[PDB]
Amino acid sequence: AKEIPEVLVDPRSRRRYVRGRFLGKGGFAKCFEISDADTKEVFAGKIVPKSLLLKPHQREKMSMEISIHRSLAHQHVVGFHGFFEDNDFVFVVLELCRRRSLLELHKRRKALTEPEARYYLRQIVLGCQYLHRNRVIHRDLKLGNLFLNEDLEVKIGDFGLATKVEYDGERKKVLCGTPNYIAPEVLSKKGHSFEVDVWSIGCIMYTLLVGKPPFETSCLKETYLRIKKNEYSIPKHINPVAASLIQKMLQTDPTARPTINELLNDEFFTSGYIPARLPITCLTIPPRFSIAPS
Ligand SMILES: CC[C@@H]1c2c(C#N)ncn2-c2cnc(Nc3ccc(C(=O)NC4CCN(C)CC4)cc3OC)nc2N1C1CCCC1
Ligand SMILES: [Zn+2]
Repeated sequence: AKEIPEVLVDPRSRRRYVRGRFLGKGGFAKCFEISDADTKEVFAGKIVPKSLLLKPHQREKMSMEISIHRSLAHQHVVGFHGFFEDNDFVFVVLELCRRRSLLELHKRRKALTEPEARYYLRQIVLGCQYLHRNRVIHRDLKLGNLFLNEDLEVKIGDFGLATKVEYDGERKKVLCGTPNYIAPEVLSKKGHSFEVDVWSIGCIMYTLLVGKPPFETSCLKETYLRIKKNEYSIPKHINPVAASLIQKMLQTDPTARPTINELLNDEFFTSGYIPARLPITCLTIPPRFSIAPS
């Protein structure tokens, strides 16, 4: 069966992590709360058996994932703390985001209030500005990959579909993986780059405000059909300034979308209330954002 060790020891760094609470699957990975022996500091551990990494291509992807992620550090990106291996497993030590992800928020709250959406989107955007500035395209921005720490700060994670732009104007021809909010240029196999992430952020904005994803259907291929056609619609109860921004991000032509750097200067942000922080009640109850308590 090949057992996962109770203690994970990085022979090089000489750190030892005690394996704790199981967190769930993450593709080939089993994930656990792991804690450092000396410092007692608690991380999220991504354990993937080498028995599922028999093929060089599968190994290369993981190798690249780490390559990309180890080089990144930002307030709104999941902290990369390390990786190591024994002959049976690959262990990746990541920032523990104790509030899980926006997917879990979405499932509890469905559509958010506008200022919550503004709050989360700004952090999503700041993180992605950072990525793009460092030539990295995430290519699978979704709610499940947008983790939340104890202070409800967004942390972009899971760089398994990410890719590094190596030269100016490079159109990536391939994307091994199936992103959730997949851009039409990927689906048509026309070649793609950074605008893929702005697409996804468009879908995320929609989802956060509407309470459901823009192109959802019962068949994944019928959904891809709709993306190709740009066949979505924004409910009337959505404000036009928000709606306008969604429309700019969800255009079939990638060159018509705003760049990541344009986004925070949109009316949606600059003329609406953006909370400095959200209370933990926001996991469960919609916030009214009152001006003074009782
Ligand atoms: C490390 C991989 C990935 C992750 C990546 C990646 N890739 N980057 C950061 N992270 C994560 C950071 N933080 C977390 N935090 C927590 C996730 C889940 C729970 C939880 O309560 N799970 C119950 C679910 C119901 N079940 C019945 C019992 C267990 C608690 C958490 O924090 C206290 N998770 C990250 N993930 C997740 C992706 C899915 C599996 C781990
Ligand atoms: Zn492939």
